[PDB]
Amino acid sequence: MTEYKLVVVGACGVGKSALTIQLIQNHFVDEYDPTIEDSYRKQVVIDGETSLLDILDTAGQEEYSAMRDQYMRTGEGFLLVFAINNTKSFEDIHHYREQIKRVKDSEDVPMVLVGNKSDLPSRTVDTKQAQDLARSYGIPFIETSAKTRQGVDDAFYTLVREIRKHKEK
Ligand SMILES: *CCC(=O)N1CCN(c2nc(OC[C@@H]3CCCN3C)nc3c2CCN(c2cccc4ccccc24)C3)C[C@@H]1CC#N
Ligand SMILES: Nc1nc2c(ncn2[C@@H]2O[C@H](COP(=O)(O)OP(=O)(O)O)[C@@H](O)[C@H]2O)c(=O)[nH]1
Ligand SMILES: [Mg+2]
Repeated sequence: MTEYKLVVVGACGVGKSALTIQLIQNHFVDEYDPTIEDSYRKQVVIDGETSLLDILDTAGQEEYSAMRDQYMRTGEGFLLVFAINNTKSFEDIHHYREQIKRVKDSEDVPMVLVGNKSDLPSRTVDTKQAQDLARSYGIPFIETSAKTRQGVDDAFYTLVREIRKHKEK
């Protein structure tokens, strides 16, 4: 069976855990201990291909032990998550991109930019700014709400298709 290692990164609070549990469990968690880092496997069919998605929901502390690099480097593709109501989390996207490039030691890693909390009225990051940045990184941009499940399947499945494109090259 085909397996894909997906890693979800982005500032504390953006909804990495909420997105992952929506994908895994089909519902929304209002609280998920912000320190709990774990990976969840889910069998899915995407464009007719059965696969195991192994999803690393990143949390814990900001630290850069060799052990940390070693597990993050197992990621085949990464969701770069910010929250549309949080300007700082959008600023942080550069950091997560660079860290991916560092540990994968490559400039061609499957990534999807994810603009989460789409359900909220308090928007501070324009869709245009997000599309401009994804455009400049050469990667897709998906708007999501972990609360309503908008764009959740799309974010993950698009990342899979990005990994596929990469494996074709
Ligand atoms: C709310 C808790 C949570 O979701 N966290 C805690 C922080 N942590 C993390 N933060 C971080 O940067 C924090 C901000 C952004 C720029 C300025 N700082 C203050 N950077 C990282 C992490 C987790 C460890 N990773 C990391 C380490 C080694 C290799 C990596 C490769 C690719 C991506 C990340 C790597 C850097 C984790 C989590 C936030 C998330 N994601
Ligand atoms: N309204 C709304 N709230 C969200 C969404 N995603 C996450 N949250 C809330 O934001 C908080 C942080 O989410 P969490 O998944 O813990 O963030 P993480 O730190 O990136 O794992 C929690 O109270 C969630 O319920 C979303 O799409 N919409
Ligand atoms: Mg979390």
